[PDB]
Parts: sequence; structure tokens; C-alpha cells
Amino acid sequence: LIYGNYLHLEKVLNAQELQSETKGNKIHDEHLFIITHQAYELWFKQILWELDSVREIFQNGHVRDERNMLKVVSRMHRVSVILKLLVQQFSILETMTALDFNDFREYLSPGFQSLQFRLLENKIGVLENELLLKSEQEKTLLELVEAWLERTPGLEPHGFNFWGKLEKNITRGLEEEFIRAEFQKQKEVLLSLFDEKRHEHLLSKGERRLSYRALQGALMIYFYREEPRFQVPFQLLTSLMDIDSLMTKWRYNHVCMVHRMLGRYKVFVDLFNLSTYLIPRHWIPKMN
Amino acid sequence: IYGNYLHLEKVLNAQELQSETKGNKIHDEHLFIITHQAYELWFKQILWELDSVREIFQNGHVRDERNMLKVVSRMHRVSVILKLLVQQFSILETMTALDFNDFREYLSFQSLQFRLLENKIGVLQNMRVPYNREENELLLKSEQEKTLLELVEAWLERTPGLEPHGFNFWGKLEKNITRGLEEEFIRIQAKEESEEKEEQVAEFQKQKEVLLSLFDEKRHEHLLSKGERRLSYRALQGALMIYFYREEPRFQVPFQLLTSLMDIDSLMTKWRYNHVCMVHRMLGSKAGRYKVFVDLFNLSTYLIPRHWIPKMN
Amino acid sequence: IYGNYLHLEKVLNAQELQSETKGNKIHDEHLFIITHQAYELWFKQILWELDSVREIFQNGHVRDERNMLKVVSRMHRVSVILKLLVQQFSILETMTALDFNDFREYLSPASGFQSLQFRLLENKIGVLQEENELLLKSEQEKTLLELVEAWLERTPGLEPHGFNFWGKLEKNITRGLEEEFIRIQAKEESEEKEEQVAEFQKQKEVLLSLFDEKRHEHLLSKGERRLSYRALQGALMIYFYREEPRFQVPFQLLTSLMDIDSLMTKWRYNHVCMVHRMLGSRYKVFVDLFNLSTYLIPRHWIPKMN
Amino acid sequence: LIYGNYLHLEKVLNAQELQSETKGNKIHDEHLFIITHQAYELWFKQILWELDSVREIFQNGHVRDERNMLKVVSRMHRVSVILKLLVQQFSILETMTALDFNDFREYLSPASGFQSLQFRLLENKIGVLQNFKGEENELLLKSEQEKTLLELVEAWLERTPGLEPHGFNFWGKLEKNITRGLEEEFIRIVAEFQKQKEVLLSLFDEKRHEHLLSKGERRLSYRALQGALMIYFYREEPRFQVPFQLLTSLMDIDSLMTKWRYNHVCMVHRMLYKVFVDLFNLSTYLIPRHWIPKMN
Repeated sequence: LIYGNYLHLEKVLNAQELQSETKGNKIHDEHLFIITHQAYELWFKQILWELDSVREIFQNGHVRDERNMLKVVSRMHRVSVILKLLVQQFSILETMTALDFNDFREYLSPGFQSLQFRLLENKIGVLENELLLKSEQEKTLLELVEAWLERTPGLEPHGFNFWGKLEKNITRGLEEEFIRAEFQKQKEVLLSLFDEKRHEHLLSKGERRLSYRALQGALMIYFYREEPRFQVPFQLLTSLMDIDSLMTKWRYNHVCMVHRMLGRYKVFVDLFNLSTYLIPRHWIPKMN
Repeated sequence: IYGNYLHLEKVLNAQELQSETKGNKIHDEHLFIITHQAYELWFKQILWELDSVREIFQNGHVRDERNMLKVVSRMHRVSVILKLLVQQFSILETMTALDFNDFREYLSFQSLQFRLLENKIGVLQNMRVPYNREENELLLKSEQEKTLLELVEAWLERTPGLEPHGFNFWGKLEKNITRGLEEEFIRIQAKEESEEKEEQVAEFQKQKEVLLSLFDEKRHEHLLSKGERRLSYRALQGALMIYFYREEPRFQVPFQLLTSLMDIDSLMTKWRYNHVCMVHRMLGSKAGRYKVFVDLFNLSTYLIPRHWIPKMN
Repeated sequence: IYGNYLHLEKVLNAQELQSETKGNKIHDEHLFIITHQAYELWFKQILWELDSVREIFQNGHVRDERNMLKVVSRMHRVSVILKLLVQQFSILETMTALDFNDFREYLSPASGFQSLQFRLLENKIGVLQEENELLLKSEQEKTLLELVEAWLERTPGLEPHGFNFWGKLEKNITRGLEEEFIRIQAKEESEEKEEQVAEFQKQKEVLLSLFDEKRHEHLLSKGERRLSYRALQGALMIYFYREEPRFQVPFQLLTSLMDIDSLMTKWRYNHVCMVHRMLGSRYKVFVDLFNLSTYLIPRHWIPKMN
Repeated sequence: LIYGNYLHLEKVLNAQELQSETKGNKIHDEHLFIITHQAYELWFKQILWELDSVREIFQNGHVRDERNMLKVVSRMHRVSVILKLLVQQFSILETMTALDFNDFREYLSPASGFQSLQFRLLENKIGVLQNFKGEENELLLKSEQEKTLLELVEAWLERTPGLEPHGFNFWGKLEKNITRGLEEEFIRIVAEFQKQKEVLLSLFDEKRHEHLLSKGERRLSYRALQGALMIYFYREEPRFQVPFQLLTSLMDIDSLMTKWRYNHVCMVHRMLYKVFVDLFNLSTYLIPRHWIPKMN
């Protein structure tokens, strides 16, 4: 009811047991070491909460709905902001010298990784055991986003036929440029965009995570980002990329901390790679 | 054993959404809870550091180079944590006021720990965040025991070199400032008749009045009792000495301490300001200096040309 | 070519230390120069973005969604640049007081030291107070505030004939206040009950004062508010319906205007702080948008859409 | 006075020529692109100013005079703060969409040399190790011939009081304490001990150091490394507080410049190797602290 009965501070604020103190030689900085990681864990729980809620919204199948889409983008943004905070939080442990850590590491143990972070990685998902396993079997954010991308309106060959026209369009462009560098190299690539074999194979090699159709949808959102009906979807893509990056920045920081104290596989990678397939503006079919 | 080690069975089983318990789960309540729990963890950390620093002072031996180094490093740490706590407002900013009021069915904001913190520093009563509800004992100790302000004051008062039959810093300073002011006036008088001059003379009179006012003990006593200053006159002299001789080996680290204190004051103000804003944004219609170390902030006011500063030995 | 494209022959030959010119080189003067040159580059950028936005508004057709996007994105950009200019203050902090005093005199006189571009910026926003012509134009042409006002005044839904947002809102607020009063007076006498009565009294007042055109007229005349009553209704409509798809972007715009006001005011504050430290001797334009939060009502009191 | 004149704004604020505009198709975001890089160049000039002053201070001797040493640390710190700002400045170009960029990408440079002269100069003076701009190149050459920051810091480190084998004999004592302590850990006890033994004892292999040095996997002279390790271990000591601050600054600069160099290319793709490594590696030779030689 009242803070911090409401916040259960009897739990939160009585969960700090210094090993060094327990083993007769209290070390001041160990407290900081505990608090930093407990804070990391709290935010990990919050991120899991937001992420799982988004996952359900997708799973419920009404994601395309503009209200639901807004909720999703909003919560993903929240996850990104939390992640920036966590990246910034390393500055705290930077104020601990490696010596003062040595005065204590010794009551420490090797197996020093977060379960919650593992769960997080799974659900995203990157390439108590019931929770871990459940996180491994249930649908990842990547899969759900892939599904959503696959169902992007405009891909219908008979309808908008985005993929066909684009392809013809690039071609006329390649031809038009050839007659009037060093060029072929972009070419090598633009045309390669239409090589299902290369995409599936690279998919098997793990250099891509999205299905071919999903990639087509993603590229459609990319190209029509300025159109009204695509603003928020593009925001979602941006958010996914950002969360990716930040998760990478965090691992990296995390490791640094351990060497200092001791003696791109990324999952929306396809989204990041969208830029390589950038084309002159007119090569894009009129949208109305 | 990262779990048992971090007692996550406590930390990660302290998230009870009231809205969910009373049948109408509101998603953002979880965020509200987590953010405040994180704040509380860091308040615990800051109180840990601050209490350790206070003890170091109280023991005497603060001046010993090792101990002073400890103190400065931990105060710096507190500063860093505070910067993080300020950035943490960006999280709750991602929460809309209506979704808040979806769950705001429970009882009014304030942390006991934050109150202990303000007391220890310690802020004056007009200005602390509202807190009215074992613990009370704690609180009482926090109001009686010596604050960081008092201890730092004690420390400043004993700044070696303030004694008249030694360096006689204060006497020398009054002399050099008076002389310099006198020289400055001569400097102006030599100029042609404007347009600048008046600019020059006006600033001269303002500076003269401020700088000389520094040597008026009774005025200081007056401002002190009115609460526009917090440090004793002698303590102020010490601070000013550290301020002026900061580059000298024996003053680099003390000056770091001063900078840290000002930083902590600034950040705590910033935090309190962000906090208050949230309540208002969250409450809306229903919502209805100040720096402990204000004197250190005002040190810059008594800045004088380098040559007026008494030479060292 | 880089240097040619960026005209570094100009940019990188514009650093003349007075202290050196007058025989006594002072190392920190260079930093003092560079920081301010960087400031002015960014002010030129901000003026570029801002003027393009003002022009889009002035033309009518702000509402066409592409144009609305141009405006929102560029105003956002201004917000980001201003965040950077605020963080840039950390640089000038690295410079000690004594040392600045080592070179200041070459600077005197201080009232000399103010940016034309920063005032152009303020004019065009606009704060309430050869180059003189540029300044004059900025004084005569329409400010971002007036244009935003015009746009808000034109919000769809305020028509008393149509949706009647304001009419509906008064009715819903009045009714809701009556009901809330009855809910409260029905409680066991208490501690809690007392608090709720007070909160009701203020809430009641703030909410009802919202419909007092004359108070708004009055506050306008004192400058304690800047927007017309009608524009204010518009802003409030955007505010209450912010979650709705068609109001997402307008609200983004409002948020950006608030940020720009905050950040700009912060830069102004910080800046003089330094002049104060170096010498030893609130948020302006869009206050109405800042005050939007005070008028929040319970979700069910908000008129349903059509 | 006047502010406008003092800053030479007549140059700074008339240096913005949009190529897209010059060629009849003005593109709005091109202006942002130009201003961002001009701001980068301004700060680079500041960094070169600070850096050259620090370098000179080292070269003029009397670096050890605490006054000048303070100057060096504060200015190196300043360079660090500037670089943090430059890192945040990428947020500005992040407000430029790949489409809008692509609208003006065609008008320049092309490149290849769309890189800063000043940034290369800075790399040289720091000591970054391994394309035509004519007037300049001699200037660059001069940056290649004059002493790098790395070299001066190396010299400074070699002179660290305590290394002398007369007088404190830091390195020998260190060897004694580590060897004995390693024997004692050997007896008081699986993999980590043999690993720690290998790295810690290899610390005393001058030839391995010269080898790694010739390969460029280390940059400091062996003796310089001894000085650095001494500063590292005795950091709490009065005469080492400021030196350690300097080491920290150098590492920070190395980190930030890396961060910057990385972002200037990650964005080039979005639109289209450590100098003080030894200081970073100091942590690897961390030891229990009983083992650190007692100090005077």
C-alpha cells in the first residue's frame, strides 16, 4: 500500500550480503559491486516485461492495427531507453579500482552471468531450466517480426506488385546508366537482391535471419518510410536495430569489465544491411 | 551462484502490481515499481559511501593523504551515481500520465532513505522532500549526528595557514586586495573620458564593494543566521585558501573534494527538480539555494587577479 | 575535395587571438574562440532548419502529411542540435577562471559580447524582449509561435457545428466534477477524505478556469500565456487525443516545440553563468504547451471521436 | 569587441556552399552535412592546439615541475572532453535519413579523399601508425618527422624515479616478490595458476618484449613499461596521483578516438590499432598487493 511496503523494500533493501564481510574481512567496494548488478537485474526484469508483452501483441495477430502498432513501437522504444541507461551505468563500476576489487574478488566465484539476460537473448532471440527452455521453444521476437514483415500489403504480384516492378525498374536503370566507373560492383549487388538461391544459402550460412519475403517487406517499409501508412512500421524497424546495437554495446562493456578485473552476429542484421540496396529515388514505383 | 550471491530470490520477487491484485492489471505499474526500486538501491549505495566518508571525518585523520584520497574518490563516486539517477528520469518520461492514473490508486514520495540522505548532507528543513509517516530511531540519529556540511566545515576551519602568526593568509589577502583595488583605480583614471570608462568605473565600484565586503565578519554572521550562508567565517577562509592555492600540491586533492561537494549539491538539486516535475506531470491539477554548499559555489565571486594572491612558501 | 567542399580555407583561418595580436599570447583564448565559432555554426544550422519550417507554415498546406513530416523532423533536429549545444558547455568548463582573466581585458568590453544569430533565433521563435536589416526583418516577419498558433487555431473538431470539442468538454468536465463531488462527500469522515476534498477543490478550479475566456485574455495581456484561447483549445485537443493515430505526429510537434524552448532557455542560462563565473560580476515561448499537463482529466471525460 | 569580429564570423559564417544548389538542384540536408563536418574540423583544430602545446611542454623539459605537469594533465583531459562531444555529435547526422542523403550523395565528393587532413595530422602526432592534398603534404610530413606524443610519454615514463637499481630498485624487487609469491601460491593450493604463472613471469622476459615490439603488438619500450607499471601500482602515492591521471587521459583519448573513427565509417555505410595499448594491458599484470614492493 505505502512505499516501500508497496515496493517491498523489506526484500529489496535487505538483499545485500557482502561475502567479504561474512568471511571476516569486510571490503568496502563489494557493496557497490552487489548494488550495480542488482540494478542490472531489476532493469532486466523490466525489459523482459516490456518485450514479452510486445511478443504477445504480435502473437495475438492484431499487430497491424495502428493502435497495437503504436503500443509495440512505444514499448520497444522504452526498451531502447532502458538499454541506454544500462550502458551509461558502467561508469559506476569504473569508479572501482582493480585493486579494491582484488581485495574482494577472492570471496567471489568464477559462471557469473545473468539468467535474465540469457532469457532476454533467447526471446529476441539471438542464435528454472524450464524458463530457459520455454524461452528457447516459444517464438522469438525475430520470428514474429519476420511473420509480420511477410504479410506486408503491396507484395501481391497481382496487386501492387512491389517486387516485380522494382526489379524491372532497377534493370532499366542499370541499362540506362550503362549507355551513358567502376560501376558494376553496385550492380553485382543490386541484381543479387533478386537471387533467391543466394539468399536461402546465406540464410543457411547464417549471414541472414529473415526469410526472403520478410526481406521484401522490410525493403518496402524502408523505401516508403515517408508515406503515412509506413511511418510507424519504420519506427519499429529503427527500434529493433537500436535495441540490437545497445545489446551489443552492453555485452562489450560487460566483458571489458571482467578482463580489467581479471588476469556481426546481430539479429536484425538484415535490417542494418538494407542501406546497401539503396537506389536512386525515381527507381521507386509510384505509390498512388 | 549469481542469484544466491545477489539474493535475487528477494530482489526479483518484490514486484507486486497492486492493480493486478485488485483485478485490473495496468501494464505500466510494473515500470513505476521497478524505477523506484532501482532508485532505492542507489540511495542505499549513496548512504553507504556517505556514511563511510563521514566516519573518516569523525575519526580525525581526514587530512592524511590516503584518507583524503579515499574521501574524494567516494564523493566522486556519489556524484557519478547521482548523474545516473538524473538520467534515469528518461525512463519514467516514456510513461504517459493517463496510463499512470490508470493505476494511481495507492498511497502517497517519499523515500525514507532519501530523507536520511538529505539530513546527512544535510539540507535545511524548509527544503527537504516531504516525508511524514525502529526507523524513527534512524531518522532521529540522522538529524542529530554530524552532517557532511558540519564535518567539512570543521575540516575547513583547520586549514593550515590561516593563523596570523604563520602565513596569515587573511591579513595578507586583505592587504593585497586593498592595494590592488587601489591600483586598479589608478588604472582607470588614466583613460580618456568614455565611452567605456563608465563601464570600467561602474564595474570597479561593484568589485570593490564585493571584494572588500569579504572582510566584514559581522555581515557574514548576519547572512549566516539568515541562512544565505552555511559555513563559518573561518571555514570560508579555508575554502577560499584551497580555492586560490589549488595548483599547489597540498591543495589539489582538497580542491577536488570541494568540486565534488558542489557537484553533489548541483546533481541533488537537479534530481529533486526532476522529481517534482514528475509528480506534477503525473498529478496535474491535483499536484498542489538550497544548495548545502552554497558558499563553495560563491567562491568564484571573490576571484581576484593572480598577482593579488599572496605568494606561497 | 574535403577542404574545398567545406571551405576550410575560411573556417580554419578565422582564429585570431587578441592576446597574441597584442604581444601576450594566452593559451586558453584559442578554446574560447573555437567554442563560440562552433556555437555560431550550429546557430546558422538552426536558423536554416527554422526558416525552412516557418516558410512551410506560412504557405498554408502545413497539414499535408509530407509537409507535416518535414516540419516535425526538422524541429526534432533542432531539438537534437540544441541538446548538443547544451552538452558543449562541458568544454568551456575545462577552462579555469584565472586563465580566462589572463586574456579577458583584450576582450573588454563585455556588453560587446553577444551573438546576432542567437537573437535572430529568439526573434523568430520568438521570445519577448547590414545586420540591422537582417535583425529588422526578423522583427517584422511572422514568428514560429504565431505560425504554430495559426495552425492550432485551425484544428478540425473545434467547430461548434461539428464535433464541438470545447462544448462537449465543458459538459463532460462539469458533469464529471459533480459526480466526483458526490463520490467524495459520501465517504466516511477521514484523513483520506480530507485530502480528496482539497484535491477536488483545486482540480475543480483549474478545470473550470479553463473555460474562463476573460482570465485567458487577462493572462495574455500580462504575458503569462502566449497562445490565443482558440489555439489553446487546439493544443488541448491534440493533447487529449495524443494516442489516436491521426494525432500522433501533431503531438510530436508539440513535444519538439517544448524541448526547443527548454533547451534554448537552458543554453541561455548556462551561458551567462559562465560570463558570471568568468567575470565575478524559466521557459519562455511555449508556456501553454508546458501547462497542457495541468488540465488532464479522467479518460472517460474525454469526448469520444467521430 | 565586437563579438562578430573577434570570432571572424565573416569567414566562418560565409563558408557554406551547397554543391547541390551550385548545380541547380538545392538539397536541404546538404547544409547539415556541411555544418557537421565544419564543426568537427573546428574541434580538430582545437585538439591539435592543445596537443601541440602538451607535446612542446614535454619537449622543453621541466615536465616534472608540478605546475607544467598539471597543465599537461588538464589539457589532455580537455582533449578527452572535446572528443566525448565529437562522439555525441553523431546524433546530429542521425537525424538525416539515408534517402535525403542519397538525394545529394551524387554531387560529391566523390571521395576517395573525403577525409580530414587535420584528423590525419592528429593521428600522426599521437603516434598512430601504418591520399594526395598538395600544399599540405609537407605539413603532413612534418607531422611524421616530429616527435609523437607516444614517444614523449615513453621518454617521460623511462625517467620515472624508482626504476634506478641503485635507490629504490623497483623492477628487481618486483621480480623477487612475484617469483616467491608464485611459489607460495604453487604450494598453498586447477588451470588458472599455470596461466597466471605464465603471464606474470613472462613480464620479465626482455627479449619477448622486444619481439612483440618489433611486431607492433606493443608500443612502449621495456623500460617505459616498467615506469608505467610502477605508476599503475603506486597510484595512491602523492607523487603518482597526477602521473596516473595522465595515463588515464591517454587511454581515454585512445578509446574515444577509436569510437569516433568507427562511427565516421559506420555512418559512411549507413549513407552509402590502439596507441597506448600497453597502458590498457597494465591490468593483465595485476597482483595480490602483498606482493607490491613496499614504498619508502
